Amino acid sequence: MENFQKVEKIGEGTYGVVYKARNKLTGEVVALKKIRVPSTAIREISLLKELNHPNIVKLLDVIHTENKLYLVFEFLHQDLKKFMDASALTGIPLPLIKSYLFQLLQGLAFCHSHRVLHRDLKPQNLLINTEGAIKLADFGLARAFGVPVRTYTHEVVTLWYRAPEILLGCKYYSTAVDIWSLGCIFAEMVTRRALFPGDSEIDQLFRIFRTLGTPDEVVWPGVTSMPDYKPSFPKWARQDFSKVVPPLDEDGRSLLSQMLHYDPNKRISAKAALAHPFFQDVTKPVPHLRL
Ligand SMILES: NS(=O)(=O)c1ccc(Nc2cc(N[C@H]3CC[C@H](N)CC3)nc3ncnn23)cc1
Repeated sequence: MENFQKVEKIGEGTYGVVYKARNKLTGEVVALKKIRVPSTAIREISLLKELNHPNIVKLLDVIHTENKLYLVFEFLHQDLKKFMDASALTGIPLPLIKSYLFQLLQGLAFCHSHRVLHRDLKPQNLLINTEGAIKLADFGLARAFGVPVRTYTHEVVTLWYRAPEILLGCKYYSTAVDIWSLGCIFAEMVTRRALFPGDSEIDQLFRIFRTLGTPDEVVWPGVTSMPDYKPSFPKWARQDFSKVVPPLDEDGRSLLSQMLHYDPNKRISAKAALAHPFFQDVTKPVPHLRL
């Protein structure tokens, strides 16, 4: 900690406070995160140091001293949430939406290939620079520490991007949870409105159910026997997708639809999404960032 000088509080996370800081010795500018420790967390966080990729915010160092826990990450200047807000009036241009999606699928394809999931993708852990890069933050941390309802500051954690298998009490998460979340974020970038903004687990389930039809054994084998499934769930009809994310084009709707399949095994993998025709004309535009 004392090897660093706190420049400014650049937010709070689930796991503790996040500071912009500078390495007193090297002068490197970093993101310093103090975590709220057990040996598994240590070995898990250390595995994460190796898991390096241009679309994953780099874990520079893991400091376990004074029996306390700090994570030094590569520093980025903006998240996608703030960028989206800055962009409200005309929205992010589709090329830039496409490039962002393409890059994140690249990061997911990487980590998923090492069996590492995020479990908690949301616009606030997607970080952008002025090179036109976007990066996943806090990758792997959820399996390292443990996902809570309220943050240390009692901030309610968002359910907006949570995959239906989790909401339904599935104990065992596959990589498909991240595709689902990414799909939600994809839709949000296009419409300028969150896809499923639930404010409770049942409200979240039921917003998904309303848009996508109440899942049954036809589309989702084994759904009825899931821990929090209840026959008493209301039965909604799937809506049109042309109604869900206009004015996104055929390719995009085609892609989004596969990222939002109910059955996690039928959900498109990151790997396969990269090969989807939507990405045929992909480019890497530079955003206008006001820092
Ligand atoms: N609000 S903002 O757009 O000006 C902004 C967003 C992010 C950061 N930088 C940042 C912020 C951040 N904090 C987030 C991390 C995810 C967590 N769920 C919420 C805090 N972690 C980071 N890792 C590397 N950079 N970085 C700085 C400004």
